[PDB]
Amino acid sequence: AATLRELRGRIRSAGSIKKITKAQELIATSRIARAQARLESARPYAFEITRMLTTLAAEAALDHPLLVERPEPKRAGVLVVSSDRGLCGAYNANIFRRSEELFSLLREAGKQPVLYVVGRKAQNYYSFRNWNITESWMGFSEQPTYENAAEIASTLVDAFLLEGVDELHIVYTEFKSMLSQSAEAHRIAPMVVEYVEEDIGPRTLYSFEPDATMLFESLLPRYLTTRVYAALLESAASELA
Amino acid sequence: LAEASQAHTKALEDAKSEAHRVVEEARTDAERIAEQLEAQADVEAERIKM
Amino acid sequence: RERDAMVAKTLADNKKSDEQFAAAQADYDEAMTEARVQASSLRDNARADGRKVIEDA
Amino acid sequence: ELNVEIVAVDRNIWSGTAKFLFTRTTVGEIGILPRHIPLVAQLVDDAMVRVEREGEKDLRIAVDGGFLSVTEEGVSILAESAEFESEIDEAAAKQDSESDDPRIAARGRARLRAVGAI
Amino acid sequence: TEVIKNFKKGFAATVVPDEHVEALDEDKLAKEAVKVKKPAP
Amino acid sequence: VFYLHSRLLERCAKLSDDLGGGSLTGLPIIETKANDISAYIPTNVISITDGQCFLETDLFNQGVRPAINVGVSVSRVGGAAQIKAMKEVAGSLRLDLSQYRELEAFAAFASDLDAASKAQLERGARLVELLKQPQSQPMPVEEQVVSIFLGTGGHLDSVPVEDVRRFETELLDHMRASEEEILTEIRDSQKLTEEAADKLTEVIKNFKKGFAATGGGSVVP
Amino acid sequence: GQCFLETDLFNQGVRPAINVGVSVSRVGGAAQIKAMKEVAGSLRLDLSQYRELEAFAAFASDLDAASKAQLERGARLVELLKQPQSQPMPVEEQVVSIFL
Amino acid sequence: TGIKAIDAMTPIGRGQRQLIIGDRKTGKTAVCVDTILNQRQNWESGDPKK
Amino acid sequence: ILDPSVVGDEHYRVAQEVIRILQRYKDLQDIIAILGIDELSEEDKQLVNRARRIERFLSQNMMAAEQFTGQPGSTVPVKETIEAFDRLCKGDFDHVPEQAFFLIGGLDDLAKKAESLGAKL
Amino acid sequence: ILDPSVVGDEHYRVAQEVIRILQRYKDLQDIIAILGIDELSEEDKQLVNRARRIERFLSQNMMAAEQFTGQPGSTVPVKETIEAFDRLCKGDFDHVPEQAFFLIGGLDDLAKKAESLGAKL
Ligand SMILES: Nc1ncnc2c1ncn2[C@@H]1O[C@H](COP(=O)(O)OP(=O)(O)OP(=O)(O)O)[C@@H](O)[C@H]1O
Ligand SMILES: [Mg+2]
Repeated sequence: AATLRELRGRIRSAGSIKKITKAQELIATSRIARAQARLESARPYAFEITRMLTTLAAEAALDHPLLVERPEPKRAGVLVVSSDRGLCGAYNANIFRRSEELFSLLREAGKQPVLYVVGRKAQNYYSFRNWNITESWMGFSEQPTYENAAEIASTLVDAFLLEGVDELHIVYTEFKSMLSQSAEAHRIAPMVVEYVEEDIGPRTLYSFEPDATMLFESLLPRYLTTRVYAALLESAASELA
Repeated sequence: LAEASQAHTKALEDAKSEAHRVVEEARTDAERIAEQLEAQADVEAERIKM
Repeated sequence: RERDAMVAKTLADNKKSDEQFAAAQADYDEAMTEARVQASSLRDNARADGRKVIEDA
Repeated sequence: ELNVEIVAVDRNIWSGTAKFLFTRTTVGEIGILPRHIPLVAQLVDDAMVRVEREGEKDLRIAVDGGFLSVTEEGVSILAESAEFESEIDEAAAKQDSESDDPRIAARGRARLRAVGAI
Repeated sequence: TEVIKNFKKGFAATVVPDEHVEALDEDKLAKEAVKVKKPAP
Repeated sequence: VFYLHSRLLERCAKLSDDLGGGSLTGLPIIETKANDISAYIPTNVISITDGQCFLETDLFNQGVRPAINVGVSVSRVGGAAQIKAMKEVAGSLRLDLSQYRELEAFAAFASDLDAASKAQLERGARLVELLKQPQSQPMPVEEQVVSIFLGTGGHLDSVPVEDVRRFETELLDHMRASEEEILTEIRDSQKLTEEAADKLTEVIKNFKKGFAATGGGSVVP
Repeated sequence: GQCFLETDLFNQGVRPAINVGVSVSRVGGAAQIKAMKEVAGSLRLDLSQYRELEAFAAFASDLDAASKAQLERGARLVELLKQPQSQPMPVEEQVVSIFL
Repeated sequence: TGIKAIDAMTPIGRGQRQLIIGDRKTGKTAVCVDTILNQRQNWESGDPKK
Repeated sequence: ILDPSVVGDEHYRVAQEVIRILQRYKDLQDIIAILGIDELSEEDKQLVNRARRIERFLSQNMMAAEQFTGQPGSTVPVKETIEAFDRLCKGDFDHVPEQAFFLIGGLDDLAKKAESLGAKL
Repeated sequence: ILDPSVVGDEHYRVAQEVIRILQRYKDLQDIIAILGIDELSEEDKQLVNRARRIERFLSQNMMAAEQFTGQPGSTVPVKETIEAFDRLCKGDFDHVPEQAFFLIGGLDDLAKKAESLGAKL
């Protein structure tokens, strides 16, 4: 006796859990649709600002701080993008694995990782390991706005230009094909000047008001912010998947 | 603005008239309900007398 | 001065007219819901004293 | 006619055909007609873009954080924020222009330019 | 209570772990680039 | 013991017209322990009878009274034991309640649901509130028809869930006082013709514009 | 009364393995000296409520100040009642420990 | 029976057997007593068919 | 006799609401054990807090239990009980901790034990 | 006895394809119910249509229904059923309305019922 009672109790408990998880899966599907919509909505501004930055760099002085690498690299500010809620799978664990790979790459080159986190799961993971989190941002993992990305990018670029970091990385989950949620590490600063080709031959001359260097240095942090925002959106869609 | 003001006063007076027409049926059904209750009174008394 | 005051008065007249237009339905619903809550005040006091007399009898 | 594409960080604000696009870059006011040399510029903090079509009436969009790009394709305006003329309430647009925060005061002034005042 | 506080006066209670993770492959750390069209490789 | 109970319950019968046409309807009662309907005597009597009304303690504590589990309750006679009006207003009730039970997990995700699914959720909440009934207060069949008409026709989609009981009570009171023709000819004709349904809709609309919800709002669509 | 010992609590390191929620003494404080009766007043109910809260707050993201204070005090009280084998304590030292 | 749940979902006919099954204090006696009370109008009609 | 005809409408309604809240809490306990208080609705979290406070306020320091806790017992009138539980059901004490509802008497003991914890009714 | 050695290879393959399609439709039915058919993929919607067609073609006009309707019942051979469901699994009838499949016999009845709603092979 009393064994059948506990068995029926566990049965109804597991039934409640099953109902809740099925509802959560269908809700996550609907919200994946929403997040993909937001991503493909933010795509065009990214394309156009990339094209304008290329046009400006064509005739500019490519010696901006965000554009030249520094001898004596002592510190790289890493921004880890995790989630706030926890009913995802190995999402946060994959982010943390990629971030540890990045930290052990940065210690191989003599740089000291400075850690910025987005999400409460990264807060937990890094406070448990007695890490030093310079700044944390929470509450916008499932629907990030451009203002959150602007704040994050401004803080990161202020730390870069200055108690100062020589590189800037982002560890986030790239979302591709609705089937590939892959944790990736990107280097956002300093950018690398890559020359593709003259492409078009002799063409019309572009006018710049007031000149190309002013607009280039005004667009560079805007481009950093656009990339941070795209990373946030990709990580949100990946978290929902 | 003239039309809007006259339409406002027209709708206001019709609203008050409709308020009156409604509280009319209100008090009528109220007295009817009271009557039904007083009617139940005598039968609930006789059901115990018997 | 008169013509600018005229155009300003016309703008204000349109705005106030639309505002009074909305306030028409607003106060109509306000009055009729005051009326129906007064009505619902009755038919319960009647039920109240009906219950009282049924139980005292 | 020229093709206007005003896009924001997360949405396409407007897209269509126009005969004259007036705005104000950091070097001064500018007006673009159908054919116009390629140009890249940065709009002012409290920028207002006025678009003129053949039959319609002038659109008037307050732009916050904009960059203007004239090409052979047409005009393309990048924005961080944008607000059309018939979506602004002049009360908040006026008491925000008086603020002590620079970018929010600039946003208020842009909305005020868009509603018609200043 | 006095004794307990005088004793807590002299009582002595008892960094990041290594995680022994191997370095990321530098080929897999993507780098944001500015695609300039000038010829100067 | 199966013979003990089946011998007793097979004497409840509907006699043929040659035998007089009389009938004996049995309502046996079985108490289960811990909702164990697979016990010996419960199994026997479930096997013998023509239908079962299962009553749960959890449903009772949630406010569902009578605490009937409409999902598992069953009558094998079915629509042959209903008048046509009840057979017509209650045909869309069982599927509605099953849909509501399936969708109950998505209560706090209405914005994440199809419009039809949120409609089914609200309709099911209204229908669950409609099947509640005080103790020792049975309703004649015409009033049950009017109530289930209120439910399944859509005339409760505008009333708050927490006001459905009071709305149905006051509407039945009104119809007992004012519009006795609808109830009288439902009782006489055993059906709800189209003109009776039209007059019923008219009365419902007038009552709605007269009715006062608990949240101060209006139940007018 | 009964002192219910559990192997799950024993393995966890709680020794003696008394399950405080289901263990009880029907004599109660009449079976204690006044010092012990006054320092260990509602200790069993406190530990039962602590075990309840620890089970309820197993996956709680954030907890208010009162719940966290209860959890800290209860963890300390649980660690305080552990004892080795064949290592008795006089009643005055037990009073001092419960006073701690 | 006069109960909307039964009459709408699990209708009982004359000559049928509808088990009322439940744990305890779930309302079985209440259901059956309401069914008995619902025949008051049938009895008042005086018709042996009803 | 827990019937509106015997105990009154307010007694019966308060009892029914208390029972409904406790039943919903019992239904949610399994999810809270496995998935946590975070995956519940705002209404469900409100109900869970109210239910914990209710189930603690149902306890009482009894006169015959002073031999077990050292605390004297309390008598609470039925009108005070009904009014206190109506307030708990409406949510007038959702800011008081879960404790200060535990082994007390009426609303005066509730106020005293809440302020001894740093709270105000 | 739904085994390739009893009924044959083609019978088994057709039955297993039908069962696979119906199981996939069963899996998608809840996504359709809670979210909507508009949310599904393109192959998802195509399979949903084909599976509704197979569902309705599994129906039949029974000989027990000649008492009410008046039209006799069908006796479809095994070969005709295998061929009809093979074609239905291929998709040769995804343009025919759903109602053309309710309560018919073999493929001749399907054609004559389809052309009554304005649809050819
Ligand atoms: N429809 C109802 N609405 C409100 N209360 C009800 C309803 N039905 C029953 N109750 C209440 O439930 C309580 C128990 O019901 P009842 O005695 O009819 O159950 P029972 O099946 O006879 O259980 P037992 O035989 O063990 O007493 C009664 O006090 C009654 O007031
Ligand atoms: Mg009984």
